[PDB]
Amino acid sequence: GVGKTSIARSIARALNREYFRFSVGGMTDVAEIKGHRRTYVGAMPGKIIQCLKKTKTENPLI
Amino acid sequence: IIKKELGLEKDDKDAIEEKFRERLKELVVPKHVMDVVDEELSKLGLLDNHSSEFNVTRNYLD
Ligand SMILES: Nc1ncnc2c1ncn2[C@@H]1O[C@H](COP(=O)(O)OP(=O)(O)O)[C@@H](O)[C@H]1O
Repeated sequence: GVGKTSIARSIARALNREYFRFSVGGMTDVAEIKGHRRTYVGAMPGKIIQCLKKTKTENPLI
Repeated sequence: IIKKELGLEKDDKDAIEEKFRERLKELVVPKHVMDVVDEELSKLGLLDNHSSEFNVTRNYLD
């Protein structure tokens, strides 16, 4: 609670590149970063692809 | 075509979606479990109805 998220947001704003946070602690499913081959029904890509799509920029502050 | 055009489309996965929503309806759902249930329902919908991960999601939802 030292404002790590807030300070990261502030540096993202100051540097002018789009901001985005990512929580990895406690995760076990590596597929969340890799998605699935798309052969599976309803398969979705890795969360980083979603981050890039939402941010709309190729140089966000992950 | 009779089944789909009549207006019953999107009724799929209702046994695992609508029935549980009704089951929760009578219950005064706290916000925490409400959002957890929404996330689990979304994961169930994304996953294919015939996979082990879908079965685990259904079991946790039940
Ligand atoms: N100097 C500050 N200015 C603004 N917000 C702060 C400051 N210090 C702490 N905070 C707040 O503390 C919260 C903490 O998040 P963070 O420290 O990243 O991890 P944690 O989840 O452990 O709190 C933020 O929401 C932030 O708004």
